[PDB]
Parts: sequence; structure tokens; C-alpha cells
Amino acid sequence: SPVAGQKYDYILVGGGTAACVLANRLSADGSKRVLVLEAGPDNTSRDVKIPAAITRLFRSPLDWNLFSELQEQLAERQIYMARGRLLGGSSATNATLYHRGAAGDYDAWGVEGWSSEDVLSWFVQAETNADFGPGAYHGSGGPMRVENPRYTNKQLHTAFFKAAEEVGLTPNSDFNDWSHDHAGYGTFQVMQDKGTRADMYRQYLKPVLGRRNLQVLTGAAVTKVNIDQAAGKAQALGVEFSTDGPTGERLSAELAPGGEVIMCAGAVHTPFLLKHSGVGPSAELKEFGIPVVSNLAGVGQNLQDQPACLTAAPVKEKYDGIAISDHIYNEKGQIRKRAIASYLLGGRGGLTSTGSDRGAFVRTAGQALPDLQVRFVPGMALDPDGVSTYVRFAKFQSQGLKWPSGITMQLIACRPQSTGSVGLKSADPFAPPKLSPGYLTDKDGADLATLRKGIHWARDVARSSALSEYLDGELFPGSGVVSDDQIDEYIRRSIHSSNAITGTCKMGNAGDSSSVVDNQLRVHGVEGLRVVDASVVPKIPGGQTGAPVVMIAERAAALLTGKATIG
Ligand SMILES: Cc1cc2nc3c(=O)[nH]c(=O)nc-3n(C[C@H](O)[C@H](O)[C@H](O)COP(=O)(O)OP(=O)(O)OC[C@H]3O[C@@H](n4cnc5c(N)ncnc54)[C@H](O)[C@@H]3O)c2cc1C
Ligand SMILES: CCCCCCCCCCCCCCCCCC(=O)O
Ligand SMILES: CCCCCCCCCCCCCCCCCC(=O)O
Repeated sequence: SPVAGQKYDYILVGGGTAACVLANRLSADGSKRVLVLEAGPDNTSRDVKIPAAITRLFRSPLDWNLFSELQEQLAERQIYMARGRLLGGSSATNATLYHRGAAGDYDAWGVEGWSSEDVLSWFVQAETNADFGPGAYHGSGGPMRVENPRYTNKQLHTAFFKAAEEVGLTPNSDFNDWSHDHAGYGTFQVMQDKGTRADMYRQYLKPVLGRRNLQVLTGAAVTKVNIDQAAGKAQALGVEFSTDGPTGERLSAELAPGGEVIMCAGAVHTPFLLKHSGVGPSAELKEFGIPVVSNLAGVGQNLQDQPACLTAAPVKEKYDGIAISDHIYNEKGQIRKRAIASYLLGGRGGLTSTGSDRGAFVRTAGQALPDLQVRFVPGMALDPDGVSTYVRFAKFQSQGLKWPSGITMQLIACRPQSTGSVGLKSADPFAPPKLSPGYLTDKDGADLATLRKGIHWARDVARSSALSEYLDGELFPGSGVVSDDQIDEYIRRSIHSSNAITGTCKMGNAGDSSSVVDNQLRVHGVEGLRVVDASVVPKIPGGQTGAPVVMIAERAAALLTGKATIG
């Protein structure tokens, strides 16, 4: 009905991080008719605008509320995997940390035309930075906003940095500068604009909603890509979707001649929807009676996510009130007047923080690149699951209680060796995906070793002069968790997502039969179908995965508009 009688040059399946970038670049010249279909609503919540309100976005109506299959290797638990459900997708719900990883991460892909030297200019193109001017590693003038965080904890941030230095870590003045080594401690830059969230809805899509050639539908849940098998195999015709959930009528948006469907549903829902479209491992599609259009073993394989555990310690009584928890809430859980005034008057203070924006990259055992990311938070976890503790922190408002003052160090396996999968547990495209993160399944136990050594490193840092001045014992993992076996059990029971998720429709070279797209991001064996999102990442870079997704979308837009070639 909203697409009755229209023809589109591009249909974007999803309106998330990548989709917002493509919607902007593909609609620019006026010539091309662009449709965006997002299952979630418009992006208007104040909980999206205010970085500290990330606490409220977890397990909210603006999240998919995905749980994994039971993981036997993780004390038989289902793992929550946060995913944004609105225009801007996970860019609208994420911790805003700005990471590209290292040059070596893109070289390790081994994909023609996607080396570190190929991708650098596409990172720089996206960027405006408040703290770095033009140079080899930074642009000015791009639609993204990046800045140094506009909250600083006076006592605890400086203490973390001195502590890191005491255990022999060097400062890294720019984690995105590929002319020096990735390892070191410092401040993560953030995708914020004077302390408001600078998500890809705000930066890319919202400014161009006026364009007559761009049509964006919210509440539009795609159910499959329409693919025809006629005189020379499989051709995308468009997309089936409902505007009224499962019971709603199945509408179809149609491509114009020469049009393309671009999958932007992200590393969870893209492979799910491809499988619902007959693109996937033929045995999985047969099991739910889906006709196989393109038998691709790689669809939903190679799921890479960066698993996390944490240590937490209270401060001494005489340091009560110095934590970010004290800067956001008073002792009866009301939002501090000062935090509201600083946010509104100057885009400063606790409300501009997602909490996790200082830390380090560490080599636990002589690896080529750091295996460990540390995220230092100047507040104390009340749960060994940091995502559960963020949810508790949002629920804590107005409860009449005092959050105890202290610190957390989150330990992430940032270059994990384990992989998971996403598939179907049903033929109904409205049912949740069969999600398995596959944490700690790698053959050598490398990921478990990374996190075990992370906990040792966090204990060494907390034992430092700099931090032991402030701290009063340890809450997590606590005195019961000392031996390697005790630490391994604690990690199995508490391991959570640091919210990356890549690689489920991986890009590959010619001859790579585990790949789903070529180096032009085209789905093997289907005409008029591309993937442009986190799904195409061959091998997860170190650090948070949002900026790499924006780099891929910018380059894909340039390829599709004829402004660039690849290979
Ligand atoms: C909680 C959290 C914290 C993170 N922290 C950081 C961080 O600090 N820094 C960082 O750089 N990265 C971070 N990440 C990762 C980063 O946000 C993502 O990797 C990135 O946003 C992915 O972009 P994408 O376009 O691949 O997918 P998304 O941005 O997730 O977009 C997918 C879109 O498709 C939509 N969709 C799904 N199914 C359908 C359907 N059937 N029909 C229509 N639409 C559909 C979804 O609703 C969504 O809007 C975080 C992620 C999360 C979730
Ligand atoms: C639980 C910790 C996060 C809570 C954050 C909520 C803060 C609410 C404070 C009241 C401020 C509301 C008005 C200012 C915000 C408007 C959003 C914006 O335009 O940037
Ligand atoms: C955003 C500001 C909230 C700060 C108050 C929280 C106080 C306790 C700190 C808990 C830290 C655990 C580390 C978890 C980071 C989880 C969210 C994420 O993946 O971005």
C-alpha cells in the first residue's frame, strides 16, 4: 500500500547503521529511488540521545531482546545479545566507542581490494573529529561526529592510568593511529557531538529525509527477498514485508530494471532473512521447506562476537561519593540536578558517559596483536554480568537506595578464535533466530585463556599503589575465585556480550566456497542482491565494530554510485 505502483533502484532491508549511510549516499544525486524498510520505529526517544541512558536501552522495547540457544560450555545458560530495533539500528543503542582496530586486522582478511591501505581512506572520509585535525589517520568534514569523552572522573580515571603504567603498560595517544602499535592504555574516543549520541540516524539519514527520491518505512518487518529462477538462474525482484506484525498482509516492494536489494539487517537478521529467502545451507532450508535458490554453506556461519567478564571493587568509606554512579544518582536514586544542568548547559558530566570509554589493549602472551581489551568503568558492578548490571542501574532510579561507590574492569577477548552461528528454529519469519554465540569453543581454549589472564591483569592493576589508595577489597569475582579452575568456572557462569557480532555473510576471494559475498559485496549465485553491514566482515577487528561498519557502507555507496572501484 505505501509501495503500491512504485519501482525502486535500491531497496535497503533494515534501517540500521549501514542502511542510514547507504540511504544518504544512494539518494544524493536525485536520480535514484531508494526504499528503506526498518522493523523498529522512528528514532525519537530521549533514551537514545543521552549516552548514559544506554542503561535503559538494554532489554527495552528499542532492543530485539534476543537470547541464544542453551550454551553447554557456559554452565548451560542462554546468553542475552543486545541488538538495536529502530532507525539507526545498533548505532542508536551502542556504547559509542570509536575503534577501527589495527591495519593488521584488515590485512588478515586476505581479501583482494580490502587491505589496510584500501580501507584507510574510507574511515577518513566518514570522519569529523573534535580532537584530531586532518592527518594520515583522521579526516575533517565527514558526517560522523567523534570526540574525546566530555565526562572525566578526577580521581578514578587518573588512578586507572597510573595503575596500568605500574603494571608496565605504555600510553596509546590514539588507538586509531596505524603508525603505532595497538597495545597501551588511554581514552577511547566516542561517537558523540558535544555529549549527545551521534548515531548514523542523526549523522546520515535524518538530514536527508526531505529528499523526494528517498522513502523510509518504520514498523516494516521484511519477511524475505523475492528471488525469481528463470532464463539464467536467480534474480532479486524486490522484498516482501508486513507493516502489521505476523498477522499483517505480506506487501511486496518491486525493483525498477537494474535495481538491487541491499541487506542491511545486520550480522544477526541478514543471514536469518537470506535463509528465509532460499539463500543458505540447503539442509537447513530443506528442514523448514524453503526452496534453495543459492546453496551457500557460509550463511549464518563464522559468527564472531567479543565475549566479556569483569572484576569490581568498592572504594574505602572515605572515598564514598567519587564514582560515576554518585555523579548520576543521589543516595536515593534520583538523577543529580548538577548532571542534568551540565548535560544541558555544556554537553558535559555523567550523562554524556556510557561508562566504558577508558581502557587498554593488552597482549596476554606475545600475540601478533592484542587479544585483550580492558574497559575501565569508574563505578562498581553489582552483577558479574555487566549488561545485567546496566539494566539493574536503569531500574535503580527512584528506588530510595544508594549504589555503592567503586570501579569495574571489563575484560574482552577482542580478537577471539571461537565462532558461533545464526539459523532457523522455525519456518515462521517472525520467530526469533536460532542464535549461538559459541563463546569459548575454540580448539586451543585461547579465548578462555585470554579472559583468565585478563582477570589476573585486572587484579594486578587493582593491587597497584595508584588504585589500592582508593579500593577496599574486591566484590567480583571475589575471594572464592583464585585458582585457574575457579576463575574458569566464574567466567563460564558470568561471560556476556561486549556487543560486536560480525562475519555471518563473510566477504571472500574468488574460489572461497565458505564466503557469501565477493569483494564487490554481491551474494554468490543471485543477481541484484548485495550485503552491506557487519555480516560481511571476514575476521573481526580489535575493538568495537561500529566504525568499521560505517567504513564498509561508505565504500559500498561509492562502488554502487560509480565513484570508486574495488580490486
Ligand atoms: C549494546 C551495543 C553496544 C555496542 N557498543 C559499541 C561501541 O561502543 N562502539 C561501536 O563502534 N560499536 C558498538 N557496538 C556495535 C555496533 O553498534 C554494531 O556493530 C553496528 O551498529 C552494526 O551495524 P549494522 O548496520 O550491521 O546493524 P544494525 O545497526 O544492528 O542494523 C540492523 C537493522 O536491521 C533491522 N532489522 C532486522 N530485521 C529486520 C527485518 N526483518 N525487517 C526490517 N528491518 C529489520 C534492525 O531493527 C536494525 O535497525 C555495539 C552494539 C550494541 C548492540
Ligand atoms: C539511568 C541513567 C541515565 C538516565 C538519563 C536520563 C536523564 C534525564 C534527565 C532529564 C533531562 C531531560 C531533558 C534533556 C535531554 C533531552 C535530550 C536531548 O535533546 O539531548
Ligand atoms: C552509562 C553510565 C552507567 C554507569 C553506572 C554503572 C555503574 C556500574 C558499572 C558497571 C560496569 C560493567 C561494564 C559493562 C559495560 C556494559 C554495556 C556495554 O556493553 O556497553
